[PDB]
Amino acid sequence: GLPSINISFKELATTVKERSARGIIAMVLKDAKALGLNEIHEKEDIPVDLSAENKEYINLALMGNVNTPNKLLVYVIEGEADIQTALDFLETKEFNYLCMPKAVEADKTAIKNWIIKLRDIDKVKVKAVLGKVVGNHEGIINFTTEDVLVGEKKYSVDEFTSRVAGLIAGTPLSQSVTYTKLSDVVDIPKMTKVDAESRVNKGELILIKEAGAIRIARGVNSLTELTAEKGEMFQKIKIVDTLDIIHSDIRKVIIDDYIGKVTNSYDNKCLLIVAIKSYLEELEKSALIESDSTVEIDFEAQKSYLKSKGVDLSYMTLQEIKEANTGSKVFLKAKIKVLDAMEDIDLSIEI
Amino acid sequence: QKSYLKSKGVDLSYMTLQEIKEANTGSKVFLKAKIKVLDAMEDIDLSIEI
Amino acid sequence: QKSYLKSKGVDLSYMTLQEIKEANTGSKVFLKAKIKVLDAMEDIDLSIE
Amino acid sequence: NKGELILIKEAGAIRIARGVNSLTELTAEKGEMFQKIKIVDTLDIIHSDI
Amino acid sequence: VGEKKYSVDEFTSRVAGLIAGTPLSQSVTYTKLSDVVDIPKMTKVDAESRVNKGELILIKEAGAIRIARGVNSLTELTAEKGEMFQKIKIVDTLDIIHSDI
Repeated sequence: GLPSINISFKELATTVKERSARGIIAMVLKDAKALGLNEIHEKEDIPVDLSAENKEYINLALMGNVNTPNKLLVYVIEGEADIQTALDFLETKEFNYLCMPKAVEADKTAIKNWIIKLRDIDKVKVKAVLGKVVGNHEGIINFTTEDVLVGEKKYSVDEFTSRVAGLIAGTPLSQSVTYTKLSDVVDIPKMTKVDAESRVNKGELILIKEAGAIRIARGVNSLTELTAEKGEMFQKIKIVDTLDIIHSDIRKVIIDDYIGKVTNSYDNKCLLIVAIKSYLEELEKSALIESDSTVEIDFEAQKSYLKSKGVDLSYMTLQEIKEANTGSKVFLKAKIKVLDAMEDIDLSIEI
Repeated sequence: QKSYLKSKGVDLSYMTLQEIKEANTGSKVFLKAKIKVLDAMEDIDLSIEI
Repeated sequence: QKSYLKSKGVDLSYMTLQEIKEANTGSKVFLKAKIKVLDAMEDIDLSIE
Repeated sequence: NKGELILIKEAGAIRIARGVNSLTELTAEKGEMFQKIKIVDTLDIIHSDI
Repeated sequence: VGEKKYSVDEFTSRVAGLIAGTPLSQSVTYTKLSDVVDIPKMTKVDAESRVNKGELILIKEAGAIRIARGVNSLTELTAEKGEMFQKIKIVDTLDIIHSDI
């Protein structure tokens, strides 16, 4: 081998571990022209296949309260079998928000059932917005406001649900959608504030005329019934959003790193603990959640595993129990602190 | 070792445990195989809390 | 240097990282450098108050 | 914006518009600073000198 | 060399004299040959192959005819021989030390 000196000449571009994509929009609507998804990523691009109502839907989704939504995906197919192809394409590619302008209540129910099925089995934390659904889940979003007049124009309920979904996709996690003004909307039907609070208690999201402006009453989820241990924070789409983001990021990093390639070890247990601690530190630095507390081994789960193995729990150190081999299984325990948004302010003046 | 002492016919009694262990083994060799086998991480359980 | 050691098979443990630099490189040199070429503007755009 | 070099009539004279490279497609490692011939020139000079 | 055909042994003698004039500090690799005017054209892949063979050949480098390698004629090196033994420069100081001792 002759000695050939060589010098490297390449760029050093800062590398940041990119997390799960958020803010992407899954838009689907039936059309008879150029069947197939449109993947409209460039801003304000309307293919000639899409109709005038489709154009309006794209425009509504494109604008956001704070920022334009990061990615927009629009699907086109004939009106037949909309639910089947929508399910297939959503399983094909992940998303954050979804709305069907022409879904019948049966189609909406099927959408809700599929979404909750994924969120409960596939652990795919995704959200959808629907016009009139009394579903008892939080992933779905219900917006029961009709006769909406936006820009001196009557809009269908699904049109404004799409507009609000695009706005929320444009809403950063720092802000909350409560009390958000709507300049484009010109008028809403008159209704009593008592009924507005009643609908808020129902969890339905409605517009409100506040401070001489049409605004969003609440960011409450469509989840009408909350169990005792559910808590009030679970009623907020903002609070559950960061939980879903954290779940997706943890699942992604686990699939990337901790499956197959690596091996069980109490040392490897500690390394995984350190990695999760660093991730929680990143979340705290994001300031979206306070996250004071830390992670640890699930001691009770390890005890259950040892009992299932038939090993007598007596006559070894508790530290030995913690560091005892878990086989392929892994058990851990953590706890987090979630930060919230400002919605109620009370002060007392003293004379 | 006891099996091979039985094969050689040497008594269990009156001979020390070490003496029985250190007795002649002839051409035969006897070993006890016990180890710890390590497993790869395939599934992880954790419970974050509010 | 670490890659050259692994090619040689000498273990990286139980010596100081400085010894790696002091170690023979087999008639080879391994270096690193930082650069930044000045990039400047053709036409401008500023702000006023 | 096509990566071409052209002449225009500007500032009461005929001058070029940009000093970018003929390379239309600059990769991630090349980028904007590699779009310019002025920078690749000095990189080549330093490489040759070293 | 100098606009003149030379026998292989003539240039081996020239190179031997050059090496005798080469101090131990320097290495004969990549040494320019001003007197040589032209060498037959040949592929760099073949040059590296001959380097692997250990054969020493001229090379046209940086617009100049230069020595490709100072590798020894020893084609086959055992496992414990090592790469340094392939170099005439490295074995030269060992031979000098042996002779002095």
